Amino acid sequence: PNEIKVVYLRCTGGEVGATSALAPKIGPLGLSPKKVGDDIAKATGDWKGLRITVKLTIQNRQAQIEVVPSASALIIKALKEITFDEIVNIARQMRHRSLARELSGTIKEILGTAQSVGCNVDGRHPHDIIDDINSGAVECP
Amino acid sequence: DRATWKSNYFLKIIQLLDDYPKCFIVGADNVGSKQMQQIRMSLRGKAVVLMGKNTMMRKAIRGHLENNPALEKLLPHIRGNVGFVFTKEDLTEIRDMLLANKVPAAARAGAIAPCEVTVPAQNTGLGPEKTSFFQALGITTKISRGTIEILSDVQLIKTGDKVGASEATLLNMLNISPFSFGLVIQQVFDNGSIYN
Amino acid sequence: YQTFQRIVENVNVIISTYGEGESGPMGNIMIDPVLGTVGFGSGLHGWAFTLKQFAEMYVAKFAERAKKVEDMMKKLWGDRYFDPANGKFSKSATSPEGKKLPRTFCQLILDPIFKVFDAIMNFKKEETAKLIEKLDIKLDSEDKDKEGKPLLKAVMRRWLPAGDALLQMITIHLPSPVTAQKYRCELLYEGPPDDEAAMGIKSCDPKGPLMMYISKMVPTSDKGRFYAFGRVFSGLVSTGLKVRIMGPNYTPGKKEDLYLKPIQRTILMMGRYVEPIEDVPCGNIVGLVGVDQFLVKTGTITTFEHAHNMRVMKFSVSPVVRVAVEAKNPADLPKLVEGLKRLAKSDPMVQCIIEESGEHIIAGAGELHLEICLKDLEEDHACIPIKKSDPVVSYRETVSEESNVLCLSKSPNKHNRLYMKARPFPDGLAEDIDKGEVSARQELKQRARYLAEKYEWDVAEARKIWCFGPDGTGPNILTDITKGVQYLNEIKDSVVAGFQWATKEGALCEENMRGVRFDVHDVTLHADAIHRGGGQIIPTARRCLYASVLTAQPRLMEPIYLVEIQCPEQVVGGIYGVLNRKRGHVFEESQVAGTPMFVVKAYLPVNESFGFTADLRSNTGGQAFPQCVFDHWQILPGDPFDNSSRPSQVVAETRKRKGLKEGIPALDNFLDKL
RNA sequence: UUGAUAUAGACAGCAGGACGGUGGCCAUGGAAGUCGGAAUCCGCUAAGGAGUGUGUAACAACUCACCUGCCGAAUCAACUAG
RNA sequence: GUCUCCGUAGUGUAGGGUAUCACGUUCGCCUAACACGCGAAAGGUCCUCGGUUCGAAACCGGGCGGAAACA
Repeated sequence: PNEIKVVYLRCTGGEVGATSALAPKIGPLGLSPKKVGDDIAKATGDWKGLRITVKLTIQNRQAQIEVVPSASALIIKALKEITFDEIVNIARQMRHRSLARELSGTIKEILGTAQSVGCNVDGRHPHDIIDDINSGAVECP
Repeated sequence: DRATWKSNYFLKIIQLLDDYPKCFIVGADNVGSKQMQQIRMSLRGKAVVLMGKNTMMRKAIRGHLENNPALEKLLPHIRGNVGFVFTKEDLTEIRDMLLANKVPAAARAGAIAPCEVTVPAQNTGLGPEKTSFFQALGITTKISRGTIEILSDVQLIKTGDKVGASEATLLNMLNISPFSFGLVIQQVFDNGSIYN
Repeated sequence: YQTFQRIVENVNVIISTYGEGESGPMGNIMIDPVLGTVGFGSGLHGWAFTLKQFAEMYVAKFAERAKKVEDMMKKLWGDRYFDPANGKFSKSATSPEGKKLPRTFCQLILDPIFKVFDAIMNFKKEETAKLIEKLDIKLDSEDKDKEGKPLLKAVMRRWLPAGDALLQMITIHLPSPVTAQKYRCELLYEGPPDDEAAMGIKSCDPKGPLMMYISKMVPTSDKGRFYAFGRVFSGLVSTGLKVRIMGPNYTPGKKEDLYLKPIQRTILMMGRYVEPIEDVPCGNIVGLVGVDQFLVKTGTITTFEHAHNMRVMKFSVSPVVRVAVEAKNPADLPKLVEGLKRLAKSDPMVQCIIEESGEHIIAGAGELHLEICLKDLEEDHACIPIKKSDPVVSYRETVSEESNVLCLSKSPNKHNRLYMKARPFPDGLAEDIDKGEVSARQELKQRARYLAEKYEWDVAEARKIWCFGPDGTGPNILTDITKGVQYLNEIKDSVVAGFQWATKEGALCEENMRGVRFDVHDVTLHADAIHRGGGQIIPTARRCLYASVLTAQPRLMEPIYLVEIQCPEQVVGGIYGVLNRKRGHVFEESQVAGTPMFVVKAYLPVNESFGFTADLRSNTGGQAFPQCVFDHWQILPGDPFDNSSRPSQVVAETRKRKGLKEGIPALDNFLDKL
């Protein structure tokens, strides 16, 4: 099983937290990490992102690789501190891009609309661009 | 939206039928949306899959394909549940990769199981807390090395019968594949021709 | 046989998962009907039996006696069958001709008892008569005239007395002390196996170091005194032999909890009757007199001068359920305290503690347990009328944020005025206070360095610490920011006393605050020292501090305390639900190394604890071990300033019980104009 | 009476599918669709609501409207007064 | 039940053109000091609400009250 299989996910981020973290409650899935495992997980997980920051943990006998899903919900809050146009295009490019696609424009609508509560390019709601998806609807491919 | 919806479905299937000259008929069985999504993704580059109620295509071809005849034989060929995948490349390649794309359809409650899957004698590795299920279903299992171990293979379910709820969840926890089914394939159409 | 087998397989499994003492230090603990360690009988009808008796009369009707009954005792229990046609057993589930047979167990054990029972419940007379001679039991008096179910009982009691059956079973299976000590002392004596007492306890040589351990203390006939119960493990005890008397908190290198006396007499206990005995050597139980006053709850008795303590007993339960005990009449308090001491001395788990406001709290396992405690207390331990109530939940107060304005007070002669400000605590610095990492005894420069480096604390005020709250150690800090002003140094003692009075004697419910900071900004002090007396400043300090604490959007906090609950897999949902309804959540749940046990820790407010164990048992089916310890304090969600808030109800009932003015005063009395 | 649906096959039963961000934001002791204060998207499709209800502390789990299979002719809703 | 009267500094009190006094508290004089005395300060949106007129605690309508008087 690749010598270890603890691939399950975790949903803490931003601050290290540690004591406030759920490491005591998720101990027995791998049984290896404990508090030292929690600390080494969050040392690489302090940044990227700044949110709940869902992570997927792949064990390394003692250490873990906390690969972050490029969750549009996570990354948008990671980017806002506003247009962020090319940044969100690039963020759409860096995810798995699948999202039940038909075209690049499909994921463009999906990820320019995912933040219907996080606003959008300067002074407009994240819907008008979605209707008029023409500016670089082929910019990713 | 319903009226414009039916109008749109008529138009889209009509255009895509004019576009693809050769198609192939699939039977959309009791298949999950995950598997259709995944095949439609795998098929996305090469083919197009689509289906709905089995009669808008009937009226479409029976009323809008007089100008393109030899599209009349499907009329007694599409009944029950059915799926259309319209493709341009070679037939044999599509046939093989579609029968290749398999999914482990789980053991849901109230489903017929025309396959015989019998549990063997091996260490399941499960913790010493779930033995109640086996003890109710009639399996004697003793903990080994801290793991649940079944001493001897015992018959579970025959073909074409009804599966139990505790049995279904047993198959689920063991994760061993029950009756698996994806796209079931019946007929093919190639510019006025019928084959297997 | 089916129900018997499930019962005994279940006990085997549940002794396998916990009793890890399998083959090795004790070998096979397993409970097994084959070899007679399993007995059958019904206590209502004074009868009990094992396979062994039926093995015996089967052999008789068919040194070497033991083996000749032991072969078929092995044969009888199990899945093996017996046939009546050939009068022979069989490992087969059916005859060679193809007919199934009932098993040897039913056919030779439960056929006869059922034949005895049906014939007498259906009143079969000559069948009973031929059975008794087939059963060849003596027909004693009074049984040939009566009839019915009492005849059933009498006759089959005479057939299989429980006395001899269980006497013989327990004599042959349970181990005598020589065998018991060889594997029992490792959890009995803290001393190394090389000490002289250790060899005595391992060997039970009744001519050396007298070992004892008093656990149960049964009341005497009189009323106030008791007998100390315990089993002798080593040596030989006699009347009036000087002996060391040490209890739990005793340490070998100190005389605390140490007493040197003899005993009064040696008394054997049997049922309700008692009997003095001259002496008792090792291995057995006995009661003693005169050990009453020099032990608390439990203790040990040793002739040897170097013997350490025995291992204090652990309980799965904890003193979790608590109820307040105060007398009906105020002049029974000493009578009451003697009652509480007697009660705590009798039952070896209860805890009688004086809480901060002085209430007498009796902490125990369950509601019925406490119920028996106060019943015995009001009957004999004090024999005094009593009043019952739940423990009062004590509350500490705090401010949500900074006081909006700079609060002002005036001396009653108006010769002085005070400017100061209030803040809350950014983190659990109060927790570090209670831990001791910040304290008054800590010196100014080093404490200042700690505060500045850890909590971004002002360097200018680093040397400006004044007071550490209640008693000078409480979780309330007073400092000064007033610059270059002159007679404030002669106000410090008065302001510190005023702040002490304010924190100990609070504002909203007249209670202590926690985690609140106070800094004095500006002062206008009368030039001469006579007009600014302590009776002229300290009241003003309290007025101004109450003003500040009211202005800062006051808040309340509850002693949310940890409940460590032990529970199996099946009813973790039960504890989840009960904590949910009682405003509690689990933060730590994990499996234990055995298998079936979950160790679970959850937060729970104290005011939600009343009756908590009762509903816990209701939802768990009596499958919970709810240990309770204090954890911390946390902000109570509602704002007491609103009337419809739960803090407002708390403050109202607290003011009511403390018998004060229900209305909170407005800022008029505290804050005064320039 | 008013309206609505229906060979582009209703209605009703039986059988399937009812997805990603997203365990959306803000509240947090725990709130993931479902305790709540706001916003209410898009991809995929036939379809799916950032959610019908049940449920979990939460999960989990079902359930729903959404669409599809069999089923092949009318059906359904709100009122009205004898 | 109907009717009559009355709702004011903490307390009680009188009273269209900005609530009097007494005590209650603070208060400052006097005294060696207390007491006593005296003085000032603070102190009531005048029961609430609607209207009326330049303006209402007052005048007129209600609602509460409290008190009697009848019944």
